[PDB]
Amino acid sequence: LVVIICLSFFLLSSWDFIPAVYGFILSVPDLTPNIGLFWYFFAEMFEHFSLFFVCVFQINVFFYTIPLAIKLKEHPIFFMFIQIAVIAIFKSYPTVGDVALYMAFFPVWNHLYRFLRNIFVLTCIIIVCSLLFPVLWHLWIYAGSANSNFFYAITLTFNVGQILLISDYFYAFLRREYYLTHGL
Amino acid sequence: TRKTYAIYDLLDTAMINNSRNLNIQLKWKRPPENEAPPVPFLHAQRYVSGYGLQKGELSTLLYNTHPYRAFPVLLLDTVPWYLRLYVHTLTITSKGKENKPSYI
Amino acid sequence: RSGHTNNWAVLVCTSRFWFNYRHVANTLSVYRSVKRLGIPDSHIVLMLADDMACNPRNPKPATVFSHKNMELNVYGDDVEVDYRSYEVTVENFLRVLTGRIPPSTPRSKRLLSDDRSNILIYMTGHGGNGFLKFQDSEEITNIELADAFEQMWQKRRYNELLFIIDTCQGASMYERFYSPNIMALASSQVGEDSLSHQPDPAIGVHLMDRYTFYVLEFLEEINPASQTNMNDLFQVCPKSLCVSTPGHRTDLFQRDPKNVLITDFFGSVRKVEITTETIKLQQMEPLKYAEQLPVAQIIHQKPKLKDWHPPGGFILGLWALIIMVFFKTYG
Ligand SMILES: CCCCCC/C=C\C=C/CCCCCCCC(=O)O[C@H](COC(=O)CCCCCCCCCCCCCCC)COP(=O)(O)O[C@@H]1[C@H](OC(=O)CCCCCCCCCCCCCCC)[C@H](O)[C@@H](O)[C@H](O)[C@H]1O[C@H]1O[C@H](CO)[C@@H](O[C@H]2O[C@H](CO)[C@@H](O)[C@H](O)[C@@H]2OP(=O)(O)OCCN)[C@H](O)[C@H]1N
Ligand SMILES: CC(C)CCC[C@@H](C)[C@H]1CC[C@H]2[C@@H]3CC=C4C[C@@H](OC(=O)CCC(=O)O)CC[C@]4(C)[C@H]3CC[C@]12C
Ligand SMILES: CC(C)CCC[C@@H](C)[C@H]1CC[C@H]2[C@@H]3CC=C4C[C@@H](OC(=O)CCC(=O)O)CC[C@]4(C)[C@H]3CC[C@]12C
Ligand SMILES: CC(C)CCC[C@@H](C)[C@H]1CC[C@H]2[C@@H]3CC=C4C[C@@H](OC(=O)CCC(=O)O)CC[C@]4(C)[C@H]3CC[C@]12C
Ligand SMILES: CC(C)CCC[C@@H](C)[C@H]1CC[C@H]2[C@@H]3CC=C4C[C@@H](O)CC[C@]4(C)[C@H]3CC[C@]12C
Ligand SMILES: *[C@@H]1O[C@H](CO)[C@@H](O)[C@H](O)[C@H]1NC(C)=O
Ligand SMILES: [Ca+2]
Repeated sequence: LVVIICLSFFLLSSWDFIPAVYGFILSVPDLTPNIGLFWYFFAEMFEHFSLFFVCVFQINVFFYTIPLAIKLKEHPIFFMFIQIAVIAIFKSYPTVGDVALYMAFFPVWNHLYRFLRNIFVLTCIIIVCSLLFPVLWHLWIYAGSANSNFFYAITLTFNVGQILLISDYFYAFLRREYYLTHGL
Repeated sequence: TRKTYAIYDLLDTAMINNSRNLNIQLKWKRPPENEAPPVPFLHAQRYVSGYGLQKGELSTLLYNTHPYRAFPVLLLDTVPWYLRLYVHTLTITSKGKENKPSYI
Repeated sequence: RSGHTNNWAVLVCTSRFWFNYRHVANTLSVYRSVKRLGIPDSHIVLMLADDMACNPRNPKPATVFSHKNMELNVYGDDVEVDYRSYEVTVENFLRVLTGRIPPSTPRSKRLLSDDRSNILIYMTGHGGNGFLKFQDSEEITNIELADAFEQMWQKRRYNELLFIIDTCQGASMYERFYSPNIMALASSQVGEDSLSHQPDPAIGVHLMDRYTFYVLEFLEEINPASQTNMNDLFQVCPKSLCVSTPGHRTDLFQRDPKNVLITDFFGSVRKVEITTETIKLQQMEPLKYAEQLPVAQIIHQKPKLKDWHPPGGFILGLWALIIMVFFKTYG
């Protein structure tokens, strides 16, 4: 890391890239809509509590590493998969390209299908929200017949579905381990 | 342009006295289509292009109506911070060809 | 028998748009009266939230009328406004009252009263039971106003004060007052909460409210040398000409209203002293104008544009680093 940063200094002989990139990621100044959880929250914020809330919502990403490493000490790759999903869900400026990476891992874990519950509804909900993003964007921005509450509701539903799906996979993993050790 | 003016001198006591004031009268109507003065050598317009609430364009039109002479102009624009501009999209075209500014 | 030596006035309109013509008309009528009776324009702080005289919708530009006969223009030829449409807010009004104003504010926009000053305050707008609304976004409550007046009294920034409000349920706004020497008047009581609507045809809007109309009619007969007391403004606009009932609170005030003149609060009558004393006194290069648009100098004031290229040291560093890494895993 040190060598890369020092080398980056000498392209333009300035340290200005650093606040422009990492400060932008950490402070969330731009309020452009996305599929995340930050933009509408910080466009509708009381100025007294903004610092506290930004600190909480960026600690949330780094929060889970330690207990997950305590529980999943003998299974590092499943741990990696969960961590990547968490990063994709709770980052400041998320995109579907970040979402695709952990979805690429689902075939590795599909031997856990018998212990999965409520997989069908979650898949259907994610699929529906994906199509509902562009239609409501159009109705808000070009037709003028809708407002930002529709779009905010769709983002909320999408994130909730993602969280439920990840929790289901984690539960199935633990259940299979229990049955392996103690008997079916 | 050669222009002719009529002068009323208010300090002259032939013009204005204690017993008589001044009221000037002038006959003028819009001249016929013929005999109307020609348009000025320079005028301009400005408008916004596009529709929606996401992206758009700002356009300016500059006219040179002189028959045979070209002359330079200096243009100053100020835009608020909320309308974020992309300077790699700036284009200046005259008669369908690109015009390269001397100073920017 | 008053004992004051100067007069001030703060008149505020807290409405918006063009269909709220009435509030601005009321404020203009008050301004016309107080100027006619003697208060100078430097001792009046006038706040108007919107412009109705030069609004492009006005069929008669630069005029504001009180009656449909159009015989009295209350905007007038001579007028000065301190706070414009976007500087009228609850916060600025409270700053003006309490003196906690930004340091760079000019003299004309601040209230510089003292122990020997009588002050008149008038307000109008859309209100409810215990609040008055500024534009549509914010409101001021009766508690805050009662606190600001005590702040003014503790520093001795007035001698006597008169407060008048023209709103629906306006009596709620003077219920919490607790400072000495304040007299308050209102147009309607707490129950009374509807408003009239009779638009004028030629102009297109409702012109003026009833109570201020009768109050301005009683101030049009009063002259600089008048002997009218404050007991005659307590009998104006009886429920029969208005449809609501005016109120007054005069238990915080020390003098009898039968001995308080109208011009003590609406005019400026000076105390004069003849002076009879005197102090003995013993008996080569010419200058030039700038050039507009010098083309060659403008062209040469900037260095020419060359395309950007990465510095060579950065390239050397990159490739040295990469090959140094490659020589570990391979050799
Ligand atoms: C599946 C599990 C889901 C997990 C969590 C759920 C998340 C999303 C799902 C459902 C929604 C819940 C959260 C939604 C809250 C915000 C969204 C909203 O309700 O707004 C409405 C959006 O419409 C929709 O929600 C549905 C449309 C499509 C979305 C589908 C939903 C998801 C589908 C995905 C999957 C489907 C199938 C899949 C299965 C296969 C738009 O309505 P509107 O704007 O008119 O109304 C608002 C507003 O209404 C509300 O928000 C409701 C309040 C509570 C909602 C929360 C729900 C409770 C629990 C939900 C249970 C879900 C399950 C969870 C368990 C798992 C609100 O009431 C008003 O406050 C708001 O303002 C109002 O807007 C309008 O109202 C005012 C009056 O018109 C106006 O105010 C102005 O005017 C006034 C003058 O009178 C003034 O006084 C005001 O000052 C003001 O200012 P003004 O002067 O006018 O200035 C104007 C300048 N522009 C507002 O202007 C006006 N906009
Ligand atoms: C490798 C990781 C673990 C940290 C070590 C990297 C350092 C070589 C870098 C990372 C961040 C850098 C800092 C980021 C920002 C600034 C502010 C900067 O202040 C300015 O002058 C900025 C604005 C201006 O130029 O006026 C001075 C350099 C400094 C301290 C930088 C010094 C070099 C630092 C410590
Ligand atoms: C892997 C471990 C060992 C270190 C990883 C690097 C980070 C700890 C460093 C690298 C660059 C740093 C940033 C470089 C520049 C700035 C800008 C500096 O000032 C700002 O402009 C803050 C933003 C704002 O308040 O608007 C505040 C800290 C911050 C975000 C730094 C926070 C810490 C960062 C992310
Ligand atoms: C392993 C390292 C990254 C530490 C563990 C994560 C958190 C304990 C720290 C690390 C970086 C911190 C962030 C670095 C920079 C900022 C920007 C900072 O922005 C400002 O102060 C500007 C004004 C404002 O927006 O309130 C708010 C806190 C925040 C998000 C910090 C919140 C707490 C964070 C996430
Ligand atoms: C050490 C790491 C791994 C975990 C500790 C949490 C750190 C990163 C977080 C937690 C609380 C944060 C602080 C909370 C609030 C403020 C006030 C203001 O000045 C902005 C930065 C500052 C001072 C934050 C700096 C970063 C901070 C100290
Ligand atoms: C202006 O007044 C003077 C003095 O009465 C008079 O002689 C003169 O004729 C008047 N104006 C004219 C007509 O010149
Ligand atoms: Ca003034």
